[PDB]
This record gives sequence, C-alpha cells and structure tokens, in this order.
Amino acid sequence: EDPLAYYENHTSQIEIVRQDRSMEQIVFPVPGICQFLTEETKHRLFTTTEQDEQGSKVSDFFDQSSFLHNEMEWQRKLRSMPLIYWFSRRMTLWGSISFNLAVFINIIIAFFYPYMSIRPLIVALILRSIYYLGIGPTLNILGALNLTNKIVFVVSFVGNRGTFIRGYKAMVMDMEFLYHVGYILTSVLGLFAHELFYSILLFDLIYREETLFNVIKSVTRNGRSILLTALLALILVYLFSIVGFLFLKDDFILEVDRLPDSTERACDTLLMCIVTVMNHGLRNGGGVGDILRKPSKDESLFPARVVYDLLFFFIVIIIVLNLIFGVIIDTFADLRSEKQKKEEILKTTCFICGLERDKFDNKTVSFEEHIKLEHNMWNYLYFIVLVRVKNKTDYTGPESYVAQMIKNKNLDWFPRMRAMSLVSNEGEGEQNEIR
Amino acid sequence: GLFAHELFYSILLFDLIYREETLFNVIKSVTRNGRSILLTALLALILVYLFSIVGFLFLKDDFILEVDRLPDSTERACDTLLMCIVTVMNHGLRNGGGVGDILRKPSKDESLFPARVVYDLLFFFIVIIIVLNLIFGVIIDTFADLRSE
Ligand SMILES: Nc1ncnc2c1ncn2[C@@H]1O[C@H](COP(=O)(O)OP(=O)(O)OP(=O)(O)O)[C@@H](O)[C@H]1O
Ligand SMILES: [Zn+2]
Repeated sequence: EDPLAYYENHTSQIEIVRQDRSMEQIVFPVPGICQFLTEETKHRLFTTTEQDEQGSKVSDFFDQSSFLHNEMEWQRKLRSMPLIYWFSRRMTLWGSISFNLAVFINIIIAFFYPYMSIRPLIVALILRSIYYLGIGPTLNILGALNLTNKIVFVVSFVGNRGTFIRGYKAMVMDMEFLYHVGYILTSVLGLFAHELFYSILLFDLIYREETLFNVIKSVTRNGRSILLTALLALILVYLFSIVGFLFLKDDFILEVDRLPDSTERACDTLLMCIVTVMNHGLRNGGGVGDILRKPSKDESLFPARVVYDLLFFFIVIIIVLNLIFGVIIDTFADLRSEKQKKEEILKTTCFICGLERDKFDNKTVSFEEHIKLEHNMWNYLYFIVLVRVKNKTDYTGPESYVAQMIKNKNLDWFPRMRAMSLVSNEGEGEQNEIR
Repeated sequence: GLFAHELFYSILLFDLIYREETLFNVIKSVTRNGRSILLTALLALILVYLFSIVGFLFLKDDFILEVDRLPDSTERACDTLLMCIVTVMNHGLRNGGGVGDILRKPSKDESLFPARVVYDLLFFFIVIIIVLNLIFGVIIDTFADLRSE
C-alpha cells in the first residue's frame, strides 16, 4: 500500500571492493525471483557452509549460487501447482505419521507375535480394531497406511527439495533418496513377505533424532581406530592361543549341555583353541582363566597358569578393551570442541567479512546492523541473481565489474576484514584532519 | 511418615541432594543429556528386539533357563517373541558376556556352533562394549562441558 514501504522491502544494498582496493556501496532493486527462496534452505546453507583454508565461507557461498537460483526457480514453478505444493508443505506431518505407524506396528508384533493430543485417540482406535477385527487385520491396515504415507512423503520430499533439479544422476547419488527407497522396500517386505521386516524400520529413529545421530557419530568417526584395536586384540588372542596349545592343551576343558560325556576338549586344534579364547576370554571379566580347568598349588604348572591368566587379564581386558572406550571418549571430546568452535564462530563473526563482534563496540553501527543491513549474504545472493538476470546492455559500472569478476572466477570483490561502517568513518575523519 | 507408615521417612533422604551442591552438580552431569541417554537406551532396545527376532527365528531351542520353583527345573524362554525379548533385554544386558552367558552351551560338533559363536560375539561387541559405554561416554562429556562452562 505504502510506496515507501514497498520500495524499502524491494530494495537492497551491499558493499564491494574495486580493483583499486576501494570500498563502494551499491544499492539495487531485489529481483522478483528472489522472493521464492525457502527459509529451510537458507538456514541449512547458513548452518552448513564451511570455511576454506583461508577461513572464508565466500567460496562455498558463491559456488552454491547457481543451485540457489535453480531452487528458487523450481519453487516458483511449483507454487503454481496447489495440490503438489500442499502435499510438499506437510513433510513433517508425513514423517511423524510414518514413524508412529512403524512404532505401533513393531510394538504390536513384539507383544502379540506369534498370533493365530491425538496419540491417545489413535492408541484407543488401534486397541478397538485389534479387539474387533483382529491382530492380522490391524497389522494389514497399519502396513497399508504406512506404505501410502511413505509414498506421499517421498513425493513431498522430491517436490520440495528439487533433487531432480541437479539431474537424475544427482538424485541417485543422494543418500537420503536411497534411504527413503530402502524404507519403502522394507515396508513392502513387511506388508507382503513377512511382518518381521517391520523391525528394520525402527532404525528411522536415528534419522529422526539428531542427538542420537551425534552419539553414533562419536563411534563412527574413529571406526578405523576401533577396527584396528579389534585386530590387535585378535592378534594377541592368536598368540595366547598358540601358547596355550603348545603348553596348556589339557587345561581347555569346557562343559557342554548336549541336546537329547558332559565335558569336551576345546584346544585339540589351533583353530578351536583360538575360537574358544576369542569368545570366552573376551566375554568373561576375568579373562581366559575363568573357563580353564582350576589348577592345584601342588601342580608344577601352577605358577605358569597364574602368569598366563594374569598376563591375559592385564594385557587384553584392562588395556586393549578399554582402548575402544577411550577412543569413543576422545571422539566425544573432539566433537564437542568442534561444535562449540563452529557455533562461536558463526555467532560472533560476520559471514561475509569475518569480522568479530568486538571491533563494533562503541560505534554508531553495531554488529546486528552490520549483519542485517550492510553485509547480508542474502543481499549478495540477490545481487548475483540480478547480475545473471539483467541484460548486459544496461549494466552500470559496478554491475559490469562484478560480471567481469564472475567471468574470471575472482572473489576479490567480496569484502574481507573490512567494513564501510567500521573504519571508513574514522578514516574520513583523520583524512579531514590531514587536509 | 508420622501417621500412615514410618517407612515414608526414607524419602526424606533425598534432601541430601538439595543440601549439597556438589552432589547436585554430579546429578546434573547425568540429567543435562538425559535425552541422549534415553535415546541410547531406545537404540539398545531396538538392537535387543532385532537380536530376539533372530534368535526366535533360528535359535529357539537354545533359550533354556533354570528356575527355582517355589514349594522340571528348566523352562523355555523363547517360545514367544515377547518372552524372548524380555529374556534377552534382561539377561544379556545384566551379564558381562552378553546373551551368550545364559544360552545353552553348544558343542563343536553341532552344525549351528559357528552361528552361535557369531551371534554371541556380535551381541557382545555391538551392545555391551559400544551401546552401553555410550551412556558413560555421554556422562563424561557432560562432566567436561560443565567444568568448562
Ligand atoms: N553476514 C551475516 N553474518 C551473520 N549473520 C547473518 C549475515 N547475513 C544474515 N545473517 C543472519 O541470517 C538470517 C538471515 O536474515 P534475513 O535478513 O534473511 O532475515 P528475515 O527476518 O527472514 O528477513 P526480513 O525480515 O528482512 O524479511 C538472520 O539471522 C540474519 O541475522
Ligand atoms: Zn561484515
């Protein structure tokens, strides 16, 4: 309604650096296409963009400009389609419905197999269906609902994300799409082949919960270290088994509960000795000595047995096994430190210029205004889109300069540790004093 | 405690936490990431459910448990999926060696001996050394974060 309000909303400003290392302020109109940028995509980019070797996110932010433009174009195209857009807007609802259905199906299977808010209402309806129709019909209905809801969720996911915008190859390469396809296949298997396949769907908890994902990362980050420690444990077990087979063959007597003698020799062969050690010594707190024949102090090999058991216990149980847990704790610490560093950087430094919030103290302009009005990464994206959408025939000085810098793949036009609102005022003031 | 039953006085011992700040910080070291601990427990439950399904499908006869009947001494603890899940979730988690510490001892001549060995080893590595230790790792991480803050 208000022309001034409309122009203020559709007008943006940025700061650039020219070839002579001089800072200039450019005021431009926001292209209409820029209005179709999703807040989810903006947040994802802001929280995922990484720093380069020089500590700048500008390289990645610029490299994502084409993807952002294509995503905005796809969103504009989709918004003309009401039904598909409406379905795409409810991805969270579809995912929640699918997860609840999977949980209910798994609970029913656990509590009844073998056989033959609105959540309380859903539970009551499920109980009534079980009482009236039966477990089988209830499971069939739940499986059909889960399959339909997952199909709707996949349609919504593709529509909203525009993964096809990068091509079918990119969509296939995407891990999330493959995960959704595998989930659909698992649901189909549960519905038709055997209901027990529904148990696999419980792994969707990891996908849904980020905290559990971080906990799992604490183990998977140093998975190579864990596997190497396990291999070292296996080598030590092999050596101990060799020693036992050479000198303690008769002490490997194991009780057995034969199905319709009660003891057997478990070290007649090297492979059997290795298997017995690797299993029992590792699964017993006291080590291999907890299953070997109990010796007597009068035996000549009693000191040897004591030394063997003690060495196994100290070397394998207290050290080797605890190394995996130590690696897990170290990974926990490293993840926490990295996350804290990243959050501190993101919250106390400027995305474009990288200046800290401590140069802006005691000045007309604060960090908040500097990030909302002067170095807006989104305003830079809008300027990039304008340069790419504007006919070359009506470029201005700075528009042509930025277009040429883009043609040459040069980022030196983004400011870096410099702000027109920070040092330009004092610089002009000292210049006036000098003059 | 004064009127209904004197045993209610035991609840008053929780005032120690209120009185002592150090114990309160120790409890905070666990309660700060309570959601993480609960999610880890749910993951453990899901893994136990999968292992119980596998055992019921292929190792039904090996779930024999001794019982001290009040005035046969063994019973089958995996005749149903729910019973198998309960037995695993209890014994495997409360035994250092895992679920294998309560299953029937096999013989090397049995055709399923390698399968039993693999099952027990997988349960031990996946659930006992990793999943259970994740809660303790979370507690240690919370300790470190609290001290740093
Ligand atoms: N250069 C930057 N440095 C730090 N944070 C930034 C930067 N540019 C943007 N942000 C933050 O990223 C988010 C994007 O701000 P944006 O102007 O898009 O907000 P908005 O409220 O959605 O917009 P508007 O109200 O102007 O229509 C905000 O949190 C903003 O503070
Ligand atoms: Zn800036």
